[PDB]
Amino acid sequence: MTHYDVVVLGAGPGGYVAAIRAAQLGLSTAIVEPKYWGGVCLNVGCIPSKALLRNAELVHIFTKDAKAFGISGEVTFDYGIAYDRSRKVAEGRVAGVHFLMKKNKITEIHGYGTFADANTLLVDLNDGGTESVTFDNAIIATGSSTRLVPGTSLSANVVTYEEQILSRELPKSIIIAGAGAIGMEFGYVLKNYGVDVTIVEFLPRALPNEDADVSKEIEKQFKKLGVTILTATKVESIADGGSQVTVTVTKDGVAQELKAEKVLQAIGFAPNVEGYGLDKAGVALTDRKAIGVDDYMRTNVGHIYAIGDVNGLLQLAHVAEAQGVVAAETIAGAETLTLGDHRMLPRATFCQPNVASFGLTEQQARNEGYDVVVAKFPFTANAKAHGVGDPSGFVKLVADAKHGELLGGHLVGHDVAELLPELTLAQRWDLTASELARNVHTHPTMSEALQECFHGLVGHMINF
Amino acid sequence: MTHYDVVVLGAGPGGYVAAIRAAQLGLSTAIVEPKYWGGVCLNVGCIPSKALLRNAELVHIFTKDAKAFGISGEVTFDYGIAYDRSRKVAEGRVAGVHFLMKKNKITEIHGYGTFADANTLLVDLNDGGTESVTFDNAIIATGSSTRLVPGTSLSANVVTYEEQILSRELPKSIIIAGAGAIGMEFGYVLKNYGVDVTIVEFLPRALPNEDADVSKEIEKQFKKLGVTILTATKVESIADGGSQVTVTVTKDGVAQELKAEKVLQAIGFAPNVEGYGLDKAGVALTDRKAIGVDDYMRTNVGHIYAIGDVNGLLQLAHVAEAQGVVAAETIAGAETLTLGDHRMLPRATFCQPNVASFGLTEQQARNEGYDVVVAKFPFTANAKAHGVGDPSGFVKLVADAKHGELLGGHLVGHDVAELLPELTLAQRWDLTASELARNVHTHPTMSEALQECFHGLVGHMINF
Ligand SMILES: Cc1cc2nc3c(=O)[nH]c(=O)nc-3n(C[C@H](O)[C@H](O)[C@H](O)COP(=O)(O)OP(=O)(O)OC[C@H]3O[C@@H](n4cnc5c(N)ncnc54)[C@H](O)[C@@H]3O)c2cc1C
Ligand SMILES: Cc1cc2nc3c(=O)[nH]c(=O)nc-3n(C[C@H](O)[C@H](O)[C@H](O)COP(=O)(O)OP(=O)(O)OC[C@H]3O[C@@H](n4cnc5c(N)ncnc54)[C@H](O)[C@@H]3O)c2cc1C
Ligand SMILES: Cc1cc(S(=O)(=O)N(C)CC(=O)Nc2ccc3c(c2)OCCN3C2COC2)c2[nH]c(C#N)cc2c1
Ligand SMILES: Cc1cc(S(=O)(=O)N(C)CC(=O)Nc2ccc3c(c2)OCCN3C2COC2)c2[nH]c(C#N)cc2c1
Repeated sequence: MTHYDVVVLGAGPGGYVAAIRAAQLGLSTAIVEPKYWGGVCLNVGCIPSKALLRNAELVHIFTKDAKAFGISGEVTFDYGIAYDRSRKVAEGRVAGVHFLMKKNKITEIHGYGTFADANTLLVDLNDGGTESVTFDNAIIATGSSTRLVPGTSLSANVVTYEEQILSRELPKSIIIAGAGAIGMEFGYVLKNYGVDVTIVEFLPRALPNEDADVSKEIEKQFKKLGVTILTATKVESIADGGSQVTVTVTKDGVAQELKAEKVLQAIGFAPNVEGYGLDKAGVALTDRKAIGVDDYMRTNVGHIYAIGDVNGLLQLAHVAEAQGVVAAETIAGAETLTLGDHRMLPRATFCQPNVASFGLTEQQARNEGYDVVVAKFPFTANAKAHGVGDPSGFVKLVADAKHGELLGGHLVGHDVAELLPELTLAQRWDLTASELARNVHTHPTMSEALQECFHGLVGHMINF
Repeated sequence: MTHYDVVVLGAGPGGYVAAIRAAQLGLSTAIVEPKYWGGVCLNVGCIPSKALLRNAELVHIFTKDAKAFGISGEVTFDYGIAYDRSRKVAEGRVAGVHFLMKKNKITEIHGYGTFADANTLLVDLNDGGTESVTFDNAIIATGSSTRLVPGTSLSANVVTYEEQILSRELPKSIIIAGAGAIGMEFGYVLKNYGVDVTIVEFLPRALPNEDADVSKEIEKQFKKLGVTILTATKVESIADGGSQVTVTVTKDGVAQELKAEKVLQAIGFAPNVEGYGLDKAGVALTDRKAIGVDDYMRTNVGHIYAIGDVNGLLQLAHVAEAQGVVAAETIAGAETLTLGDHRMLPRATFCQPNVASFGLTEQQARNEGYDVVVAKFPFTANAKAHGVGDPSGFVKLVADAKHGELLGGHLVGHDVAELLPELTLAQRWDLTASELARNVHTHPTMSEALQECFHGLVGHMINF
């Protein structure tokens, strides 16, 4: 029965960053985690899947583009090796999280935590014992779980992201339910390694959260690659017959049966809020079953905070990091800044070409009452894009006319995920298109296409 | 005879961008160019060499890293195809420059221009005639030429960048004189395609303009790749015997003879200031034989301007673009902003790993009297760098302590050239480490290593 200044529940990107920041500000800190050090992101999420996406990108060059680059010979690819490497990359970052806990003198507690009241946590230890832990403040960072198509269930041939990304062998065909970011990245990896792929989306666009021009471009690329995308289609039933799975879908009111060897459910994530005594601590849920928080990540209980995917605001790893810093600085009384409108935070999809965006789409800005100026620059006019061998996609910026303040930005192209930091820095600190248009960009880079769209917003695009 | 508001001499990155900007501001414009539309950059410089660097990067993956990525089979590479592609990329951008001239109603004049006085230009036409052209203002954008090792001369087996980049065949061995950016990129391409390469630098570091930590890292990578770099060595003589070239060098006062099939002279560039009547117009040269200019690119003659490599300030294509915009806005009387200290402008080297930098090195900032705070973050702590398969290099930021204003930045790693725009935007508009440290970066990207160094400058690096 020991006492800490701050206990952290869960050790993913939000939880372990918050604990470090609380250790930097002088608070005595403990972190409780039963399974994944590094949470979903480092163990079965962002990190391992980027390693697999890199492999898939090279298969797609060393086969589709071989003649163009002067590459000859019979080249084969082993997916087993790609899997072996993704697990070594993951293991290397988990070792990093343990080194960081040790460096900062954070007490790791290996177990599953449950609130006994507003200041007491009862932990069930992995080693078989029990531990009690009183605190002054607590940070809940327990993540989310996979949401299932209503009526269906998991089974041998119906799986979630976790069983797929840990499979060393591939199926002959697969149906992916959901055209979000995670679904498109599994489609992209599996199609490049010879799997027959179909993606079923309920909304009429793939990546329905992106600007409509971005959805149209990415649906064109995926069709070229050979993936079949069925939009405006509803999954009704999933039946696992052992040898194959029959997925019944409806579109335009007509029933249709698809078939594959596997089905991947990837329609979304529900916060984890059950089983660890949130009611004993008095913490209140929202109407969507998330933990409600204010702008400083504080729940309805004054000393309890909730960060990351468990509050549902925006379920990305860097958002969870930023929220944990706010939470920790708020507990210590240090200088902090709120994140603000979570629509302005960046996000990306890491198929090739990448998709990267922030802020409002053109249509969201018109519906909210701004005076909208749009500038669009294609990568066929970018010298670097031609040199790399992939000149597709574009840059599209949305701004307000009265001063030229940035409202959003939407990029599709080769590695565009790296080009967002200039844009979000200008939006957060109130730099206009006039200031941005004066920043000189190294030639030749993909980032020069940003400079061209800055000039377009002030009224004189030069190179297009 | 015919009169224009503005005549532009030379049609490279500076000249053709200035003409477009002068066309946008309402001035009637003519541009005189005998040979290269797009100048050195688009025809035999930046653009074609990036296409060759991309090819070399893929040879280096599909041979050195094949086993790690699960790539098997006998793979051969043809350098002839790489050359064919680099010439198709170049031709495609030259067609772009002509389309832009047509769109903006700029009069192209195909010939070599010579000043007759302060307002008259005599042009010798490629078609064989002569033309006279009076102007109100003139922009000189005539570029630079290769500088030769003192005492040596060009010949069959001793060449400059222009004859090398236009060679479809490769030599068995080559000695590159000069370890600047252009020399290292030719070394990198030729070594990956099986050429035996030696690079002789007079200064004691490779890339002597970079921060010493960047030079040490890049000399390690090149040694690993198999290139021999001789630093603090002086080229004395070059003798072309027909079958081989004997290069006599001295280091520590001891004479030594090297041998190769070819020698590439790549020690620098001298502005072009002879032969086209700069003395008839009254334009004054500096002591280094450049055209002198003030902060608005104006020569000692009130209506004549000089942009790009011909003024010698910083010989890069994007600098030439930025100067042409200033020049054109100054002639039209439009709102303009000077570029300022040219040391703050970004620059990059496009071998793999890239080198990217801006501003002052750590040692330059100490010698100039600042209170220097340094933050260094390695890419072995970057999750994305591990996923791509190249976790080498680092990020190093130099700042001033009193407010945390940025003084410089120095990056070596995979595609880091794209990460400079956030840094130069903060330096030009006076954003401190405190503001930068609040910008959220998409996870996982190479750019997160910037965010870590921002935290290091304000005193709390989290992930390392
Ligand atoms: C395939 C895939 C790819 C993704 N790719 C990206 C990407 O490229 N970029 C991106 O930004 N995001 C990506 N994500 C999302 C990212 O994984 C999550 O947004 C992130 O992990 C959320 O962080 P968190 O710490 O809030 O939650 P988690 O990472 O889920 O952390 C929760 C942790 O708390 C533990 N826990 C739960 N209950 C308790 C309890 N009672 N006591 C103790 N511990 C408990 C859990 O075991 C878990 O380890 C991806 C996700 C998936 C599935
Ligand atoms: C191999 C190589 C790689 C390079 N890579 C890069 C890179 O990655 N990034 C970068 O920023 N820079 C790079 N550079 C440098 C870049 O090419 C130059 O900085 C740039 O071209 C300078 O632009 P400019 O328009 O001032 O000169 P130029 O491009 O040389 O333009 C001068 C033009 O004027 C014409 N001209 C000359 N005299 C007259 C006259 N009397 N009348 C009419 N026309 C005339 C010439 O024919 C020529 O076409 C590279 C250079 C080389 C050689
Ligand atoms: C010095 C330098 C040179 C280049 S550039 O070499 O790429 N170039 C000359 C531009 C170009 O090509 N424009 C163009 C213009 C027209 C077209 C077209 C392309 O594509 C095919 C189609 N058509 C036309 C449009 O109706 C059909 C740069 N690009 C960027 C960026 N971003 C910065 C930059 C800086
Ligand atoms: C959520 C998340 C996760 C990761 S992370 O997965 O990469 N990770 C856990 C950090 C890490 O590994 N630190 C580390 C710590 C130690 C070490 C080491 C590495 O390398 C090998 C050597 N040693 C130690 C140092 O003495 C030997 C992130 N990195 C970035 C950036 N930039 C942002 C980011 C955000």
